[PDB]
Amino acid sequence: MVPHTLSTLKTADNRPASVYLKKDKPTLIKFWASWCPLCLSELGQTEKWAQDAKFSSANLITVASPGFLHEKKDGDFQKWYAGLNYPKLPVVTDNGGTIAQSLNISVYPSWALIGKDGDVQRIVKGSINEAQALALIRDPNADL
Amino acid sequence: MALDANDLLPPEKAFVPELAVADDGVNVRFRIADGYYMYQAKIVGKTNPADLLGQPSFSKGEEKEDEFFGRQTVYHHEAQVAFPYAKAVGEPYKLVLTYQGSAEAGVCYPPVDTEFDIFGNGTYHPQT
Repeated sequence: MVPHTLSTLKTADNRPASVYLKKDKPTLIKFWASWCPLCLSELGQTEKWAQDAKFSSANLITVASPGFLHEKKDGDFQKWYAGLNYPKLPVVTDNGGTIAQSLNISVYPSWALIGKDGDVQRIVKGSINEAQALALIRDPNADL
Repeated sequence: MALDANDLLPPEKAFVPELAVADDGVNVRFRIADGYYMYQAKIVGKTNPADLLGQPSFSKGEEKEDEFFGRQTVYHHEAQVAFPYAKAVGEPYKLVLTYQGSAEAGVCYPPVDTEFDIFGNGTYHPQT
């Protein structure tokens, strides 16, 4: 696998993704677009949901690939967030799309569920919901 | 083929890019699935050897109200953009296309950009 590479993923804060990739806890990688109307509104929701006591059971993070999918190139994306709101958004910078390409991310949002062992257990293209989240807590095979 | 509508199908197959190369210019007609919509203000399309293109001639669709963009022209199924050359030379040209839009189901896909090399073939499709 690529554990070393996954640990090289630096956030827009310049901090390693290790801050949310330890303690043998499941990780939830959510991809988003910078200049998108739907993603803009969802940004506030991401923080609100990430602060939920129930959602605090998984490491929910927001990853974007600078320069990938015609998004903001490296050096511009991190600068964009620097002028944005919410000083508590776990935005990770995936240079080149090391994660996006490996999961064939062609549409946002993308919900990548990483197991407690540091492996991709589930991958959903689209939007999730509370009922679906509860289903995932019951059975990780309950896709869609 | 059996649907091509709603959010049940991923963007990779929800778009049918029909490339029509003519003698006057290049006309790109990508069929959008019934449920997805692209922003004409974010659609990137240009083809030329050394930047010898006049301007991207869009067909113009309908105006869509928005909360952030206010209101812009969008394509929900109809999409045709003609690229007229400003120089009449039999030289090879590159085609830069970028598909940016969203789905009525609340899905926001990134601007998947695909560059094609026009060497002479008539029809062209992305090698994904």
